Amino acid sequence: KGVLMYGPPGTGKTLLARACAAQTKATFLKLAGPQLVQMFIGDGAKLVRDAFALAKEKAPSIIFIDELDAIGTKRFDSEKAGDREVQRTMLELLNQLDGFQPNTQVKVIAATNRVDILDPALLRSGRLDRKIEFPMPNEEARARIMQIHSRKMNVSPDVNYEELARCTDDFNGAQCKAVCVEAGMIALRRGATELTHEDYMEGILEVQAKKKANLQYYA
Amino acid sequence: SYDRAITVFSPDGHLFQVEYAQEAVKKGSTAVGVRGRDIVVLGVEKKSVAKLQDERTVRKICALDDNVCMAFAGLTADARIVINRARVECQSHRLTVEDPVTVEYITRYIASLKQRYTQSNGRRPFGISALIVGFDFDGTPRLYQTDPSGTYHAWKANAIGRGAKSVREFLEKNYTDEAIETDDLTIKLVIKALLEVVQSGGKNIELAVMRRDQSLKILNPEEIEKYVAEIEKEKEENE
Amino acid sequence: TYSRQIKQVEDDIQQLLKKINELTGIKESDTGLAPPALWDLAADKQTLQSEQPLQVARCTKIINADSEDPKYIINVKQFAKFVVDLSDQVAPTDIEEGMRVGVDRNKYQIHIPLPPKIDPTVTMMQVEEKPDVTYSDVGGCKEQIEKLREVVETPLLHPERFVNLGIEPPKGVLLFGPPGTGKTLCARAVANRTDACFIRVIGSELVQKYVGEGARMVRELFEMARTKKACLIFFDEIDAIGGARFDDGAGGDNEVQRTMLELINQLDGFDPRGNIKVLMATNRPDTLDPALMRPGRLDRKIEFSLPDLEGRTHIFKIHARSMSVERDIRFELLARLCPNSTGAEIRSVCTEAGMFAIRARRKIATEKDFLEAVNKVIKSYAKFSATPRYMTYN
Ligand SMILES: Nc1ncnc2c1ncn2[C@@H]1O[C@H](COP(=O)(O)OP(=O)(O)OP(=O)(O)O)[C@@H](O)[C@H]1O
Ligand SMILES: Nc1ncnc2c1ncn2[C@@H]1O[C@H](COP(=O)(O)OP(=O)(O)O)[C@@H](O)[C@H]1O
Ligand SMILES: [Mg+2]
Ligand SMILES: [Mg+2]
Repeated sequence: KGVLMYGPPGTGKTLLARACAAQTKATFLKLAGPQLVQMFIGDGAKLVRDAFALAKEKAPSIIFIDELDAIGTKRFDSEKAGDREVQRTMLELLNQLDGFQPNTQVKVIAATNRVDILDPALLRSGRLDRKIEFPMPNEEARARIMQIHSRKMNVSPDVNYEELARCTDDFNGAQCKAVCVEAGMIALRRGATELTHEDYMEGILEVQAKKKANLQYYA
Repeated sequence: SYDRAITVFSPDGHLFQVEYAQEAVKKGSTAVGVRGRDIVVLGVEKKSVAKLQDERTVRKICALDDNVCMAFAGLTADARIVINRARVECQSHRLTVEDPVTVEYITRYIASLKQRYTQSNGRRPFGISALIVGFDFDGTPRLYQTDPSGTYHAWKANAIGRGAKSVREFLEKNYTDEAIETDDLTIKLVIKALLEVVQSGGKNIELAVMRRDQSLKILNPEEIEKYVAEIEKEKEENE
Repeated sequence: TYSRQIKQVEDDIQQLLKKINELTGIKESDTGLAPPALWDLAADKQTLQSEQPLQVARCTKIINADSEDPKYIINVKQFAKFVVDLSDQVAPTDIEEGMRVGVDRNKYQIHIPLPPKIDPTVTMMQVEEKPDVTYSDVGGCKEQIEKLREVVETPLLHPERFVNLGIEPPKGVLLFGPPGTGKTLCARAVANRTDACFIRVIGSELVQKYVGEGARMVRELFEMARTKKACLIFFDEIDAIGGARFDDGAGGDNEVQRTMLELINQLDGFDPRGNIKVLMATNRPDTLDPALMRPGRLDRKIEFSLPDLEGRTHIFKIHARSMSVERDIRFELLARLCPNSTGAEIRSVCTEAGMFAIRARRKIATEKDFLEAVNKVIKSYAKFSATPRYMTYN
């Protein structure tokens, strides 16, 4: 009951959510992070119980949260200052999520990029069960991603995805897709029709986005 | 051992501690020096005291050898240790090569000390600038200045201190060959210089000369009023 | 010779203008009415026709419909809620839920749907109007101009070279450098050349008093952005709208971070803005959050550095073309004298060097007037200079 994905922000976290939304014929229900933040008091609270009220109504239904850290900031004692209403909405997310009068009718998918901000009362064991991480792609997945996004383009069979993914470390799916689009643009800059290897090689340089400063005096 | 770099490069290529030390020079009192063909003469301005106590201890003009005189500006404390090391060095030349020291040699010693002194670890650079005047062997009178970066630099005349660029404009706007005709005429040029930069021409002046074969001589405050008196007389008939 | 004769005959007809312009009726300066000779056609007809048959039709908000029957549920500003009905003059099609509708005061039934609320402080930052800065005036950074311009306008002016090639063009771009480098000035050329909605945003305007109040402004902004066909959103000084999440102990700067997270969610995740292109501009890019630095939001990362030599000489040709000068000067000496300088500083050298010609009595400035500009602006104002701790962007 209740899974949590986390990791670096480019590893693909929305992508599984829209994938599962394309898969199941359930009542999917999306949320935003600061969507449960209101100017008046208690309106986000009533908004939460309205959300789990309708999700309680549709019995085949899973609930999604994106960017949980907008509301799930760790509490703290302080005089003189400090927000409280966000902690109100977070506390009804706690109890209204799990605790008094539970159910097994809705399923929770939550997503963030950072973990240490979170109040551990929502990371307990039973509110959020399966805390899974998203690692950066090793090499073969980096070949696989640009292999995916290289589908709908005119590509001459010059390419070597093993060479490209091997000469490109430290990227994500967004940057590996960005290589595909910038190689998709430089061929139009030279007016070519298909894609060649050096187009990808220049797209690597643009995605790296280095500062140029007059450095040829090495070696 | 306080091993730390101080003088580091700016992102656009500057030395901030150096150019701040030149500002500390730029707030110092104004000193002017010229050279004659046979008698050199220089003098500091702005004695600025309470005019009711002692003063020989505040004299900002020293000698290094018989033939080398030296004045300065900036903060006072860092100057006299440079004076001490310069005296040790110029004595050590005579312990070596038998002649007296040439002014070009001793200024290369001072600037050479100051540059590596900026290059060292854990040291603010010196916050002084000096004018060094010497009539050498075979009687060729000349002078130099000393930047806080340590660039020795010859002149026919110069002026450093607070309010010195206008004084330099007066000196280029007034320096001829016949201005160095008579020695008292050159002194009248210097007193004409300080006077139109140090405002009130009272006892603030402190001039000292050298006749290229003597030691230094400081006039008592009688030729100050005498030369200033005939200066106001010549300007009075000129008006 | 007719000195008084043109005077009094001028004066009695200049007064006699007013002496019958009181007989016209232009007088009785109002408190908000109109002139008497205008609306004179709503005089007997629309006075009894736009008033006596015409209702008030108070506007409301729909909650929901229900099945098998119209039987709508209304909502109003302060009062209660009702079960209401259509008119015969409306189809049941465009009475979709969550909509404002015009409703009579007696039967309480629906007359016309309404456009939604816009919160017109968001409408204030629609630009409506264009500046005059030409890409001619942004000389020195031509490849930055090209690499920007191919992202900005080429899909908008030609949405066929990208389709027939089969690529989606990038949608996000930020601009960054030292201050005064031509970033804002470069954005003015884009607002000059384009044609779509250019909705500017200055990041400090989003700091609100209430909690989450700025996030609704973000939401309404992207809603009216989605209303248009193609739209350009401009951002400026986004360091204020967010650097990074760092929080510890007493929670500080949280309200900014919620707005920045809402900006993240409106940029990516669950149905892309589609035909909406964004454009950021900052001074220091180091503080910015890496999830905001992710491509798909900030695909292009155009650098603005100092011009090498020739960009500087070109900038002298820009800011110096329109002033009376000595003809036989050279600018290349001045660009030798300005290693590290901005186009703002070059412009200040030009606009100061003219003032040197205005000092004594001349009409055309000289090379030594330029030399009087260089040591002053560069070397006399060199104490502050604003650049070096921004070269490292700290
Ligand atoms: N390449 C250039 N050509 C002509 N003028 C320039 C150029 N670069 C800068 N300028 C001048 O510099 C001034 C500042 O421009 P702009 O406001 O874009 O600076 P900026 O790079 O946005 O830095 P800041 O954020 O501090 O304003 C402009 O008025 C412009 O006249
Ligand atoms: N196979 C893949 N693995 C990782 N990322 C991918 C893959 N395919 C596409 N992507 C990119 O990952 C992005 C998903 O972003 P995501 O990491 O969910 O952002 P955030 O986590 O900050 O919401 C998509 O925009 C897509 O371009
Ligand atoms: Mg995601
Ligand atoms: Mg700007």
